[PDB]
Amino acid sequence: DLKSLAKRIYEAYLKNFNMNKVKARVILSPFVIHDMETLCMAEKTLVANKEAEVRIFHCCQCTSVETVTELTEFAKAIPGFANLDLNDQVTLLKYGVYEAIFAMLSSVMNKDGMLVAYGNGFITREFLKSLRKPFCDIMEPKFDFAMKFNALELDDSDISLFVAAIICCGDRPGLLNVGHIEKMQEGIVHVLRLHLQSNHPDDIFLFPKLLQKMADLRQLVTEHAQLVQIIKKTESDAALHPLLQEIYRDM
Amino acid sequence: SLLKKLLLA
Ligand SMILES: CCOCCc1cc(C(=O)O)c2c(C(CC)CC)nn(-c3ccc(F)cc3)c2n1
Repeated sequence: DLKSLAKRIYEAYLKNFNMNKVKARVILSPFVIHDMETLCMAEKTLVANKEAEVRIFHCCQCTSVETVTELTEFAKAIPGFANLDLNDQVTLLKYGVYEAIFAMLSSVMNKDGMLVAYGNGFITREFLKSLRKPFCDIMEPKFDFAMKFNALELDDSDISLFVAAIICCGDRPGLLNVGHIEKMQEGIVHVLRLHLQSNHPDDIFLFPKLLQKMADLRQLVTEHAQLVQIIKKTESDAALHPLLQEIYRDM
Repeated sequence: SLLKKLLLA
């Protein structure tokens, strides 16, 4: 039922994600990692051999695995997601999680850097660029997306519905019940429209802005998968997590 | 698949 959809999705978002925008802004207002020296100091405390870029790569992909698991439980709480055939549930998650990951990642980013290690570290934007290629080519487009996404000044209530709409996308390749998933998205999107009307009355054009952000994220992920394959084939020590290689396979 | 394993929790 759509009368409680917005609250239900927001509650599921607060329930399932270890980090959100309210929690992140409080912290951002944390050990600062800005060079090889502070990276090693941070790793001495927050990590239980390999090249510095491969170590960050592993900490990054381990974070994504955790976010994928949180997103999986979040989707389970979206009304109607569990009723879909299990193969449709896998497809929606497969193509949706990284659009959602980079959307939510904006919440822990500012112009100078981003929070890492469950809010305990803050790595600078310049240090990531100072790394060697191709590892220094990864985070730049995400910071750029996050900068324009953060300018919309969404809160966690807006973001929860946005992520739900990302997951329940009837456009994904290989979906079985397209017509029903499309109806699920229509309801989520309609609830999002109504919520943006009440929560952001100063911007009566915020909803088309968010529609474009969904398209921008699909392009950001497709280009990102290209880098995942560059690393999988040409970086020996940069082993891929089984869950992530499952997600990126044939996508 | 692991994604199936996550969804059958
Ligand atoms: C907040 C933690 O997540 C950040 C966001 C993030 C996500 C991913 C991801 O596709 O899952 C990722 C990767 C993949 C390969 C391209 C691993 C599968 N590599 N990097 C990455 C590595 C080294 C850097 F110096 C910077 C970023 C990444 N970063």
